[PDB]
Amino acid sequence: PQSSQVTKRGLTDPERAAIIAAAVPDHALDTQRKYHYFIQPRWKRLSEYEQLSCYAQPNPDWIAGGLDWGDWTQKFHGGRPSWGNESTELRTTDWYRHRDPARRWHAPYVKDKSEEARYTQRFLAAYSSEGSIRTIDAYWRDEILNKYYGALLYNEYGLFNAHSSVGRDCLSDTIRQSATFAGLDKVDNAQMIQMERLFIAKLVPGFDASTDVPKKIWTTDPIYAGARGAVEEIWQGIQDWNEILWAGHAVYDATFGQFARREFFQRLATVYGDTLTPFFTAQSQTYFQTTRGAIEDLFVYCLANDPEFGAHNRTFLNAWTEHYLARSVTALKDFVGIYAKVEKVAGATDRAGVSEALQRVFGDWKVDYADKIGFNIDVDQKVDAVLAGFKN
Amino acid sequence: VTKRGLTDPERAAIIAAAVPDHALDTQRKYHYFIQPRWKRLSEYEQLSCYAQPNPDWIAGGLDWGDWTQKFHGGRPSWGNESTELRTTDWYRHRDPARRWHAPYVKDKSEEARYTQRFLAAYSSEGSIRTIDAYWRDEILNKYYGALLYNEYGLFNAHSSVGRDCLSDTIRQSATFAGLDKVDNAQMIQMERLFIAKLVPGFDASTDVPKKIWTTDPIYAGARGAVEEIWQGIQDWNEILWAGHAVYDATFGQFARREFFQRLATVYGDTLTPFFTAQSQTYFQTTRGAIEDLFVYCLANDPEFGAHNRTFLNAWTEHYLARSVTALKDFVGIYAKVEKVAGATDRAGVSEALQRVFGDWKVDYADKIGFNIDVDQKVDAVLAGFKN
Amino acid sequence: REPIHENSTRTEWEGKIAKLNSVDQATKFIQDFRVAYSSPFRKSYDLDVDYQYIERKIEERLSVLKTEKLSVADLVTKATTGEDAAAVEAAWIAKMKAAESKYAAERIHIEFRQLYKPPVLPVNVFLRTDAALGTILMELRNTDYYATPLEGLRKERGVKVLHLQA
Amino acid sequence: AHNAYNAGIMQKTGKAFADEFFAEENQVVHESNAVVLVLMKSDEIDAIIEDMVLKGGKAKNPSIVVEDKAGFWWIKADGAIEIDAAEASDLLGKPFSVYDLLVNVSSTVGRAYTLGTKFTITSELMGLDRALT
Amino acid sequence: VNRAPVGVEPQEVHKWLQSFNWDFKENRTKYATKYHMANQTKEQFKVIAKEYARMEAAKDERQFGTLLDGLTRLGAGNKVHPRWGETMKVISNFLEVGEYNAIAASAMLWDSATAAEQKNGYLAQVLDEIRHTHQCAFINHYYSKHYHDPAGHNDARRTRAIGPLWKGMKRVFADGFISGDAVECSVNLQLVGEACFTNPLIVAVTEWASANGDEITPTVFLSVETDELRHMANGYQTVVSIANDPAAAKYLNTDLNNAFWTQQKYFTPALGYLFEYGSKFKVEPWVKTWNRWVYEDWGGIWIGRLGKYGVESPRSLRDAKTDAYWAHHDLALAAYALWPLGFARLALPDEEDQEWFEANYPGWADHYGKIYNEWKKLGYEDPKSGFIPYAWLLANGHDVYIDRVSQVPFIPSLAKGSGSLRVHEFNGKKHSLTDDWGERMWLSEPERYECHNLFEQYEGRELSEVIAEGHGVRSDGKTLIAQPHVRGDNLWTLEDIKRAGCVFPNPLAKF
Amino acid sequence: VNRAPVGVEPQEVHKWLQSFNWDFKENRTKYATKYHMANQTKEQFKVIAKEYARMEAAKDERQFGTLLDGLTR
Ligand SMILES: [Fe+3]
Ligand SMILES: [Fe+3]
Repeated sequence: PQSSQVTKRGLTDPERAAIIAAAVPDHALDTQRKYHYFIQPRWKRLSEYEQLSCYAQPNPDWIAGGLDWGDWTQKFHGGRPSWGNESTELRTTDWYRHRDPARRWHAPYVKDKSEEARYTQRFLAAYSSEGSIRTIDAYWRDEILNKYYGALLYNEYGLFNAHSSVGRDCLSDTIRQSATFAGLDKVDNAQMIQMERLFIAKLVPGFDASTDVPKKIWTTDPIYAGARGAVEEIWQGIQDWNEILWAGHAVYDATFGQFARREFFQRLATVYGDTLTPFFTAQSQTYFQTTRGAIEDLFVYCLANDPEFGAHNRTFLNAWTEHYLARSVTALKDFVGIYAKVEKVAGATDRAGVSEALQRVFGDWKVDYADKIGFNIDVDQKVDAVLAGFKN
Repeated sequence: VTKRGLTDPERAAIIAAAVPDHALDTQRKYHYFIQPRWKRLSEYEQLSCYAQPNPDWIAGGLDWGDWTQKFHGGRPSWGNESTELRTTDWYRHRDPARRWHAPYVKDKSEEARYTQRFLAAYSSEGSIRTIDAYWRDEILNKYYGALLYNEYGLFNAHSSVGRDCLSDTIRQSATFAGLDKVDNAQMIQMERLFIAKLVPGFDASTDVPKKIWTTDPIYAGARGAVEEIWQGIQDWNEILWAGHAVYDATFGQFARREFFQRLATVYGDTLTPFFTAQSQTYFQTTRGAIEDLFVYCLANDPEFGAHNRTFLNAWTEHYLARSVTALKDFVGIYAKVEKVAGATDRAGVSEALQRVFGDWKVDYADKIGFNIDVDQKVDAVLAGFKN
Repeated sequence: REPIHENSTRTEWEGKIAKLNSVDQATKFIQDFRVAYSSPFRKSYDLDVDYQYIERKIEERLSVLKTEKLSVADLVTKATTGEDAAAVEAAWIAKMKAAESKYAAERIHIEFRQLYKPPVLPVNVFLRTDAALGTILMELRNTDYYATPLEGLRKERGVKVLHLQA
Repeated sequence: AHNAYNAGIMQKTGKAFADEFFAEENQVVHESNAVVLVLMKSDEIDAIIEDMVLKGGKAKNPSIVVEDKAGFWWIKADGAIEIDAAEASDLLGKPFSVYDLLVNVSSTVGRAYTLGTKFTITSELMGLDRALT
Repeated sequence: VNRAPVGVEPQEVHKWLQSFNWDFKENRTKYATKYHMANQTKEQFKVIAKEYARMEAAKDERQFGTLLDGLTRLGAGNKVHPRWGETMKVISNFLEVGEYNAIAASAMLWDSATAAEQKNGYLAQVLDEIRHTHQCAFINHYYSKHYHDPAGHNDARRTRAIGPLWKGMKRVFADGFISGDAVECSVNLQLVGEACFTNPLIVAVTEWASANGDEITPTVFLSVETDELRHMANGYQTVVSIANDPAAAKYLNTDLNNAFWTQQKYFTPALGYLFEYGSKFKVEPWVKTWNRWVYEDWGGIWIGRLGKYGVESPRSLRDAKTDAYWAHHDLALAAYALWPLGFARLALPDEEDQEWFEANYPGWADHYGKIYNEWKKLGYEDPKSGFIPYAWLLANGHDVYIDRVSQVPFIPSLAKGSGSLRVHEFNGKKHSLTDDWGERMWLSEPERYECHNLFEQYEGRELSEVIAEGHGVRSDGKTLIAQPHVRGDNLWTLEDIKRAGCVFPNPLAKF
Repeated sequence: VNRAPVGVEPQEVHKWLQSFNWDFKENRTKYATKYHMANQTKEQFKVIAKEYARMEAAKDERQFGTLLDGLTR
């Protein structure tokens, strides 16, 4: 036996079940059986995402959209509130208007990530079994991938680390989720680049999976130099969470990361007969699109189109956009010099191909973001400013 | 309404009074008498093995007596006359992946959902602008579409195997292989339909692929081989050996991996490799089970080794001749693409053929005594190549 | 009294707020309001349960008045009283460093928070200075926490005891 | 004996509990070297407890006490408690890693760490008196 | 090339995580702090994004499978005693807000870190606490779907601000984890809040819920507890990192003592009240559980064995032990005295409960049972009598005060626990304090505690006005959510409270 | 090019399933039978190898979770 008396469950014990059945009333005391019926639905009818997420954070009335009353019970030394309007420059009538277009809460999110992980494991096993690594370009494998694809992960890590201030100072519950998910996407991208490098090392003898050479290239080589600076200016330069999200996901990322991952590695990997990099660039692109949807919904709809604080927010958005676009151009101009380390291919490596890729990236950015907030941009000027650093 | 016996007080009291206090048997392992292939018994073997009621006059049976109802004329429901190969135990085959219904459907659902998400993202980014015009207009629209008919024929080849198999794990393996083949075909069309949806002026109809499959000489010989497997033969062991071990592992491997994937990468395609990776994974998974069934169980039987090996060698030589003819007919497609050094010239094709034939020689032929030299086959195939 | 969310005190104050049309006048108004009613050392407690809402309204009005008569450089690197943001931070850091007692450092911190708080000062400049001052303040207050007896602590703070249960 | 759920004061009620609770010597925290592990009650956990904890762990550690609660198992022991995921995988007949075991594990009062495929818990201070590997 | 099927396990990827960080000039924390974390620190649990997602997916599957299949088919919604449902109404919501604020504390801890593994471990916690919040919301949703009293389960996030206990919960969870030093928040959330209080909370809730016929809470709560195992590992890891620095030895003991006192001052009175006074079948007295899980387990294994570094038993253990035995009762008296201000139904103890209380707590009868019987004799339940215990307490000389620091109701005349009433005047304002540690905290840093108590906000306002403004009525618009009994008939309305004529008197004005 | 998020529904794939078969001389049944089936017969409940997997996976997860966690406790 045991010292503690065994507890008899009331669901199955006869006497306890009889007593409970006697106590329970025979009719319901209320008719409203909808969880949080007072939440305003964005779409036609309330969704489980809205019911579970909205109004989680207890906010006083003096913060826009609050319900509780009174000051905070405990504050920082000197009197700084736990949450307040002093943590950002943008104003709004309600902070609870943001809804994720993907309607993501924890369970579907983790389910999709687990799916991707297991599929990746199966694909790696099959690829190793069939021995497809033989039909690869040797120079591209041992001189470009191991030296620069392993250096891009530091950019990924910096962009991931930039999200802690946004996660702590954010003033709504729906936005706190989107930022956390975005940050998790970035760190997952970095861990794939590392996993792909390790997997390649495990097949071809003489391949080094250490991060010493990529770290040295990231911190010393001029090619990434300018880009590095930009990351620092986002990591520790600023503390406004709105500015951090706008600079790291709508200006710097959408141009530089798109050009680096899609227009250079993904395309030239196919051109030079590599069948492994696209499998990871596809996941990176999917994560970027998912994050882009939420960022666009948050900024274009809720803030830049506020009924009363429209122009006030637009002014700050333009002021940040011009500065960070200048920084991103300088990074792209510094980076575009990598084209001298690859064999010439007509239409993909010459000046015309680079110009076409830059025009595509800048036109996509102008359509997606700049036209929504009223920013004025001329692609030709940005394109030839970037190509000024291209060597023939 | 209905009074359940778990929550109703009086019924629960009666049931508790009736149930004894101590267990009557100390063996709680389901089907403890099954011989375990690995160190310990697994759920796969417990749920799968010995599910088919077989009499003693079928090798490794447990029951006794004849079948209750037979086909008109006394043909038995399951007999020893449905195959040429012999063995002392038909319950020895085990899937190396230990696949039963739940893990298999879980994996397939995972792949389907990931494919949907990737397609949505790719459509959103509009990455189709970098595709080559010639590669997208002619090759993918016509020959990639024609390949699905080969896939569909190989899929239909498994119908007789399920009804005649004399075991219970072989049936699962064959059904899973057939489902993988039909999944490959449906994707080739899904990819074609998606491409049609994105780029205007692209036709998703199957009329041109069907025309090319049934009339164009390039696939002509290959088509014949498929028919030879679909309705030419009825022995299920021979069907599985010809369809998977010989014809597929050479012709389908060369077509899917050495031509479409490699040239798609070379010509700047970012869509086709994603779809071909799933086909490669399915092929590897099927190959593991087929190798386990044919090498460990039949070709290495302690009583019927040479007997099985003779038939295996005969079938291998016949269907290898058929596959070589199909490859020689197919290798004539290299004249419709732009010349690229090391990929389209004679050296690249020769290297690819040597790689494929060496891989076959290592994986299947050396396990059953078959003798093959790669240089001769390569020369025979390249004799139909237009320099 | 009056309902929590809708009281005349708020209507009156909003009505008198609405007639502001210059940056300097709004800055003087917000500084006076913050000094009068927004500290433990406040002059009056009559507006206790409504001062934060009024402060929010004043902040919104001042922010709207800005971004209409100021340049981008003024909005970013210049305080709203016409002084450069960087100097202010250095001067107040030096003032806090020169402090010698735990009762003067808190006064300096409270005065700085009352005077230069957004939208008067840029957000990044404020947050950095606030963290820097808080570090020193914490370091000073957490030394010999349990050394002082309770009666001596009451005498030092300056409170007067009304009721004291046995 | 001393690792039971109701040991020492717990066995006293009424005025006895009242007087010993407010005793002078009981006002200071006393150091203990035991470990407490609460495991969620499921199909696998039942198998692990019945086949491993109560068979092997008892042989290695004779001071392990297992208590059956309403919906979880309460295990109090001295020294350390170690479980190997490979043995569980062999026993259950299905693939099973340390992560799958961590899924079920509910709570711990001591220092717990996973090394390779082995999940262990101990009273020993790690980092302070032993370098983690 | 060798052709053999190989893969990459998470261990190899995690082995290279330490070198992901590069150092530059401006690599510093963004918040005020007094300690300096170590540059290199190992991680006990090796997890990456993929593995974490897989584990969380597994758990979510079975839990949501069993909850939406098994109990739904068995009809377990209407097999719970009403008192336990009323208790769950409060417990689930409070736990949800605690988890939500734990999300923000971990991010501040993630921000304050300096090693990659620490950031990974903090990032994992951020993701988990989000999961825990969603799970508590799901418990409330399921109860709203199938229970026989939907009211109070579907709109708890709006009507919870009226009650007095809310303010205290916000101090120990809403503000106790995201204010002060980054480390202060660590010790307050991991070393104490998670490793000393949630353990007994989750296990005792699962035990009592099973004893009372509940099956959703055992299912979901036990899942939440699994993630916590790692959380404590992260808490231990940061403790050692800041250790061996000259600053730690001067502040860590004070930080630990303050965190322990702040947390205990609220959970000790609340949890005991919610357990003993809110259930039909009782497992064991609350003081025994407190001794088992707090004094002997946490103190004997965590605080005791940390003698190595400079950690000593907290100096306020004697007061906590004294308050463990009578505080739950003292708080329950005040909670019963102000039933209309809550959002759950309450029931007075009956003869069996009175006998149990007298047997387990000697002296309970003559002090509390007499008051309860008087209250029952004067129509505490029937709507017509028009009797509210607050008026009785005011007319009989007793008063209710709220501590400015802890925000906990206190009745000096009818209290047997530790503490006493002190009134101070500062800058023309009157403050009330109930203990020495709170008084010292308020005297040292008076700028942190400036919250408004319940009586100042509702001064000179009749009860029916306040309740109606706070949306504390049922669907019909005239029946209160909170009732003085758990029966299905004779429910109070707004007219009954209007006929009661209560008005808040501002008790501090008499001095 | 049009950049809008679109996908391929299984209906569209199932629409073209009729044309996957081609005829030849020996395209006949293998077993003995007395009947001949029509060559132009439609089928209700159109499905492919993906919808079936998704539905079966959902059902299996629901029942295996309940069986292995609730009734066991
Ligand atoms: Fe938690
Ligand atoms: Fe936690």
